[PDB]
Amino acid sequence: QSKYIGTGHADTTKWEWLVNQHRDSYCSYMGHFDLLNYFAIAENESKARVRFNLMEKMLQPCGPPA
Amino acid sequence: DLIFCRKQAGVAIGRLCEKCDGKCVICDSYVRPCTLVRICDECNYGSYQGRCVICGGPGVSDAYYCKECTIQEKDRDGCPKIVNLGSSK
Amino acid sequence: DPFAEHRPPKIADREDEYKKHRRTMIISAEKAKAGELKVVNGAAASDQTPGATPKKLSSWDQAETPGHTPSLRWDETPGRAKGSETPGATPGSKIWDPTPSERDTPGHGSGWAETPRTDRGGDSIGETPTERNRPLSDEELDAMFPEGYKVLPPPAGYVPIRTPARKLTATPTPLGGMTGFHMQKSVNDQPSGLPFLKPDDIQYFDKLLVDVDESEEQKERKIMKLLLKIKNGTPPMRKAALRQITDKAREFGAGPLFNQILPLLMSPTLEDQERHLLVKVIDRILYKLDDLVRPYVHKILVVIEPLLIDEDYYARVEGREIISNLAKAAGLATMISTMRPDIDNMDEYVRNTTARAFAVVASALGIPSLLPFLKAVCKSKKSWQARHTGIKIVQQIAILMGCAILPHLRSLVEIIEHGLVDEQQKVRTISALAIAALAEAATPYGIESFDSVLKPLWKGIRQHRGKGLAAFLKAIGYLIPLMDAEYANYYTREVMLILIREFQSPDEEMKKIVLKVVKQCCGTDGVEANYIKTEILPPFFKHFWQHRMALDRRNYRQLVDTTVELANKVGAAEIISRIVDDLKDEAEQYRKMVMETIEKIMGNLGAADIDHKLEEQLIDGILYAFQEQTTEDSVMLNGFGTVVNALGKRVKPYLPQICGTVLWRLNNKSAKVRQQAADLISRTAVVMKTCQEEKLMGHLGVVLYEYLGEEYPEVLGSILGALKAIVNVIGMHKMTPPIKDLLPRLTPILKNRHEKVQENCIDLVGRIADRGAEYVSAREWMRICFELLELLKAHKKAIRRATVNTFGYIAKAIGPHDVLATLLNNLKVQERQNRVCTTVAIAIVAETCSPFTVLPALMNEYRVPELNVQNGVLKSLSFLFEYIGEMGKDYIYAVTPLLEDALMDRDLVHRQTASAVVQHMSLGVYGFGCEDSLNHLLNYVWPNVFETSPHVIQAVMGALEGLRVAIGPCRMLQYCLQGLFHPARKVRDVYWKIYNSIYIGSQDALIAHYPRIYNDDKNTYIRYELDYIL
Amino acid sequence: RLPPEVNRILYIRNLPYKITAEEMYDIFGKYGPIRQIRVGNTPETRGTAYVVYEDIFDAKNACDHLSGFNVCNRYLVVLYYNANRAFQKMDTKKKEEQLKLLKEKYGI
RNA sequence: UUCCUUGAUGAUGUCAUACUUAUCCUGUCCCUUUUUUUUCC
RNA sequence: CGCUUCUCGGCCAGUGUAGUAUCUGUUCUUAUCAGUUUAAUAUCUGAU
Repeated sequence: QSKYIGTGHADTTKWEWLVNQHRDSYCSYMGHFDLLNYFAIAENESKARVRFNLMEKMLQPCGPPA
Repeated sequence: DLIFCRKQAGVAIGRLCEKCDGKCVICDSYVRPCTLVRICDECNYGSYQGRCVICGGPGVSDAYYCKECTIQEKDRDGCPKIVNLGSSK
Repeated sequence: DPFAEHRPPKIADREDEYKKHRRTMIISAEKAKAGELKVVNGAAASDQTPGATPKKLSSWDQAETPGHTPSLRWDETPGRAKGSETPGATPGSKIWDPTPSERDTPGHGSGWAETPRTDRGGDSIGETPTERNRPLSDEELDAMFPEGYKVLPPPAGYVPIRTPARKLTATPTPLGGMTGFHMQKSVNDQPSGLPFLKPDDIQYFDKLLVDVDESEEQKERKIMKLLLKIKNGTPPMRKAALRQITDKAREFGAGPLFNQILPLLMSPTLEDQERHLLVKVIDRILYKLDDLVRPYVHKILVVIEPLLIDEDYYARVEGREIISNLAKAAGLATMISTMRPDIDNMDEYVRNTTARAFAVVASALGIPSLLPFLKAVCKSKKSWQARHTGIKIVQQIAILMGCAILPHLRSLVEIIEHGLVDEQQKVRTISALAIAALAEAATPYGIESFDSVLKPLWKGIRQHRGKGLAAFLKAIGYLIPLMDAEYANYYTREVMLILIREFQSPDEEMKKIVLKVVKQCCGTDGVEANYIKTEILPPFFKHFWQHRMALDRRNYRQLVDTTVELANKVGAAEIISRIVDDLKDEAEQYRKMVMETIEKIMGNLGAADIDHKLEEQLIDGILYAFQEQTTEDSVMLNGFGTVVNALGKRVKPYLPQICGTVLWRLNNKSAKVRQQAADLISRTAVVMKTCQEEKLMGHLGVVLYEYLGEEYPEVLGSILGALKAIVNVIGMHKMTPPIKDLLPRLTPILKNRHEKVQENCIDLVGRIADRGAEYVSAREWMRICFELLELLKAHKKAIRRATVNTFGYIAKAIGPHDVLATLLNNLKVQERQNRVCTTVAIAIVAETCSPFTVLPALMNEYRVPELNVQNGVLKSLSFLFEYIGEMGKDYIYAVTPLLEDALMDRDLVHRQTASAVVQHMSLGVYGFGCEDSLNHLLNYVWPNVFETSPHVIQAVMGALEGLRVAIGPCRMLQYCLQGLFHPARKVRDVYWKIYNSIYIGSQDALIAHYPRIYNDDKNTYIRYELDYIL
Repeated sequence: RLPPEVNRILYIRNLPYKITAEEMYDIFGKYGPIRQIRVGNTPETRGTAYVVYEDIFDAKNACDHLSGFNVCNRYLVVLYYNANRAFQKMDTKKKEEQLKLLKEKYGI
C-alpha cells in the first residue's frame, strides 16, 4: 500500500489529499486523448503547450504547502 | 511469517505441486480457473524450477487464477511467490 | 536405563563433540590520504582497531556524497559520546579543505582474553621447555553467583580443617571410618510444584518453591514464570499463557525477559520442543519490541546462531527468520557495532556461525548498506582470521541471497579478488570457493564481472596439490556455463585433462567436485561427442561407480545427475548399456541407484534408441530387481512404469512374463509386498490395454475383484487403485466384472476408517457414478448417499474433495430435491458435522440441475430456529453464487430480502457470512444492470464497517471491494467522503482503509468523483480545467 | 569418564533456616577442600546454599554419596549448579594489573 | 399544604461454553560439513 | 458303496497453528489543581 502512491492514512492532511487528486487529474488529461483535445480547443494552444504546461503544474498545484 | 515476496512479475509460468494443485492462489479456491500465473525467476529458480509456489515440493501442474480475483485485478500485483519470513530455502 | 530408553525416544542430543563448546558460552583528497594519517591518529587515541578505521574512510569513494549517516554508524561503533566530537571535526576539515583546493570496553576485554591465552600457553611453552579447573578469585566468585547471597565463615578452625581437607583428603582418605544405623512425630513436607517441574529445572524455577505475596520488580520476575506454563504443561496452558506474555511485551520490557529466558534457551538439558517453543517466544516478542532490544542483541545471537548449524532443517529456517527479525528489528549500526569482535574470536566455530549471521542481517538490510563494512574487512591487514571470515561472509551471502545477488556482483567480486593471491592458504581457499558460489547464483550471467578473476584461477589450477586445488575447480566448473564456447571452448579443452588425471583421488570432497564439473564441462553444447566417448567414460564408470559412493546420500544424487547428462549427449544405449548389468548386483541402495538413473534417462532421451538384445537385458533386469524389494519404495516402481510407457509396443512380447510375476507375487509372500504388485498393475494398465491383450484384462478384472475382501488396508488400497486405472482404459460396458457386480461390492467398504482405502474407494465410486451411472438401479444409490454423508468426518482434504464432487455426480443421476433434502439433514445442534463441505454439496448440487429449481426449499429452510444451520444456509448461497456466476442475474431478488434479515443482526456470524454472499454475488452479476438492488443491500451492509473481529472485518473488506466493482466507485465514494476527516481517530482509521481499497483499483476513474472543493488563502483546490466551456 | 555439565559448583537445598556453617563445613568437608560456600540469607534464598571445591572430582564424589542425604528430618536436594547466566552484574575485567605482573616477574 | 424498590457501565480477575480460516493433521531432508595448506613413479 | 422305506435336523472421548464471540466472580461513580491522553469523556501521571 505505502509504495503505492496516493495511499492515505488517518493523519492525511487536507492539502496532501487535494494535491494528489490534482496530479491524478493530470495523468488522466495527458492520458485521454480527447479530453486533452478538448482543453486545447477551449484555450487556444498546441496540444503540446498544453501537455507542457500541465507538466509544469504537476508539482505545484494549489501552490506551496502549509 | 508467511506473506508474499511481491517481486516483479516475470514471464515464468507458475508451478504447483500435488497438494496445492487446484487452488486459485489468492482466493484459495478451485472455482473457475481462467488465466495464468507468472512469477519472478528470482522467486522461481533452480531447485525452485517446477517447485511449489506454496509448500516446497515439485510442481506437477500450473495454477490457474480465478475469475473472482480477475475482475478485482489482483493477479497483476507483485509475483505471488509466498515467502516464509525466514528465507525461501 | 529403560526410563533412559523411553525418555530418550523422547527428544535426543544430535550433536557432535565440536558443536558442544555451546555449553561454554557465558551470557553476553590526497590529503584524504595524509588525512588517513590524521583519522588514524585521532581514533587510535580515542589502540590499533583496524576495520573500524576502514568503515570510516570507506565512505570515501562516493565522493561528495558522505553525510550524517557517518555519525550514525560510527556513532554506535565508538561510544556515541566521542562520536559528535570526531565526525564533527571531520566534516569541518572536509568542507574546508574541500574549498581551498561499552563497545570499546568489550573489545578491550577480547584483547585481554587472547593476551591471557598467550600468557598461559607460553607458560607451558617455557614450562614445556622446563582449563575449567583453573583456580578462582573472590572478585570473580561474586559475579558468577547472582545477587543475594552471603559468603560465610564457620571458623578458622572450621575453614582450617577445610584448609586441612585436601592434605587430609589423602591423609584421612587413608584412616579409619565406617557408618552404623540403629533400629528404632515427623513433619516438613518439601514443596515441589502450577504445572510441573522436572527435577533439574528446580534451579530455574526455585523461586516457585516459595509461597508469599507483598514482595515491585520482583513481582514481575516472579510473575514471569508464566514461562514454565510455556515450557511445560498442557497445550491449552501453553496457548493462553503465550498470548498473555505477548501483550505483556511492552510492559515488563525485554530486560527482565531475556534475563529470564536465555538461561533456558541455554539449558544443558533442553528438548527439541522446548527449544522450538522458546524460540517462538523470542520471535513473537520480537514482533513488538524494536528500539528496545538494542542492549540485548548480541546477548541474543549468542544463543541463536548455533541454530544456524543444526541437523534439523526446520530449525534453520526458524533461526534465519528470527535473526532477520532481530536485525531489521534492531538497527543496522546496532548490528555492526555489536558484531565485530566475534570476527577475530579464537574459535573458528564462532566465526563460522558469525558469518552466517552477517549473511542474514544482510538479507535484511540489503547488501549495499553493508558493503563498505565488508569491503573494509577483507582489507583488514591486522590478521587473516578476519579475512577468512569476511570472505566466508561473502559466501553465505551468496548462498542465501542467491539469484538476487546480481546487481552488486561486480562490487562483491571486487572485494574478493584480493584474496586469491594471498600468502596464507585458507584465505585462498575459501575465497575461490566463494567465487564458485557466486557464479552458481549468477546463472547464467555477469560473466565479465567475474572477469578479472580468471587468469589467476587458470594458472592456480596448474600448480596445486590438495583441497584448495579441487576447490578452484569447484569454481571454474561453475564458471564454464558462463563463457563463450569459443573462449569457453579453449579453456574447457584445457580443464578436461586435469579433470581426467583427477578422477582417481581418495578424497570425497574431491569426487563430489570433479563430478559436478563433468556435468558442466562435458555438460556443454560446444563440446564434441566422441571425445567424451573415448577419454572419459571408461574411467568414469570405472572409478566412480562403486559401492563407496551410493551408500552416502549426496553422492548418490549428484552422481545420478551427472550420468544423466552424459546420456543427454552421447546417447542412451551407451550409458544404459554399461549399467544394466548391475540391477542384478545384490545390495540394494546400489540397485536402487542404477534403477533410478535409467528411469530418468529413458525419461529424457526416449526409449527409441535402444537396441534389442540390450532390451531383453532390460526387462529381465527390471523384473529381477523388482522382485526383491527391501521396503516398498516409489523408486523401482516408478522407474519401471516409465520403462514401459517408454518402450510402448516394443514391450509386447514381454507381458506374459510380467503378468505372470504380477500374479505370483501378488499372492503370497505375505501381504506386505502385495500392495506393491498391485500398484505395478496400476501403472501398467495402459500398456495392457492398447496392445489389446484382453485375456489379461479378464485376469486382472476378476482376480483383483476377489482381493476386495482383503482385510489389510494397505493392500486393498493399492488394489482399488489398480481397479480405477483399469477402468480408465477399458470402458464401462466392456468391463469384465460388469459393473452391476462391482459397484455394490464396493459399497459397504466405505466404513473402512483407514485412509488409503477411503481415498481410492471414493475416487473409484466417483469415476463410475460419473461415467456409467446407469448400470446401477437408483435404490442402490440412495444407499450410497446415506453412506457418503459421514465421509465428511475426514481429517484430510482430498477425501472430502472428491467426496463432494461425487455427491454431485449421483445428484445428477437421480435429481435434486431429495439429495439436498437429504443434505439438508445436517443440523445446527451439532456443528463439526455439516461444518461446510455439506454446504458445498448444496452448492454443487444446486448447479447440477437448475438452481432455479432448488432455492425455495433452501430459503424456506432458513426459517428454522436452530442458529448454526441458519448460517449454514447463508454460506450455501455463498458458494452458490460463486459457482453460478452470470446466472445470478435472476435469483438475486430472491435472496436480497433474506440478506436483509440475516444481515441485520442476530449475531456477528450472520453479518459475516451473509456479507460474503454479497461479495460473490456482486462480482458474478457484473454489469448486467441489476445494481439497484445491490445498492439497496449496500445500506444494510454498511454499518458493519466497524469492528475488531478479524473475520468479520476481512469479510466486510471482501464485501465492499466486490461491491465497488458492481455499483462502481462513484456511489461508494459517496459513502466514503464524510469519513475521511471525521474528528475521531476510530472512524478515520477505517474510512481511510476503505477509501484506499477503493482507491487503488479504479484510480483512473475517480477523477470525475472528487467533488468541488473551495480554495483557501495559500492555495487553490478548485481544478479550473473542467469548466473550460467551448 | 565424566558428564561435561557438572561443575565445581553445587546448588544445595532443603535446608533449615537455623542451620550452621559448622555443620555445613563439616559434612560437605568429606569429599575435599572447600573453595568456599554461600548461603542464601535473603527473603527468597533463605533455605538454600552453594558449595564449591578445589576440584570437581571432589564434588563428584559428593553428588554421588550425598545424593538425597539427610539432615534433621530433611532430604537435601543436591544438584550440579548451572552456570553462565546472571553474573555479568560483575563486568569482565581486572586483567591489566595482573597480566602485567606475569608479564614482569617471570618476564615471560 | 406533608412521601417509596430502582437501573447500568468501565476496569481487574486464567471460571465457564459456543465458534471462526475448503487453516491445520503430511509433508519434508539438498549445499551447517567448520581446523593448525599438506595423499606416495 | 448304490437303490428303496422310515426317524430326526437346516434354508427360501483425535491433534496442531492463528483468531473472535458470550456468561459469572472481584475492584471503582469519592476531595482540588498541573501534565500525558480522548471526537468529548475516561484513563494515566504529581503534591495540599
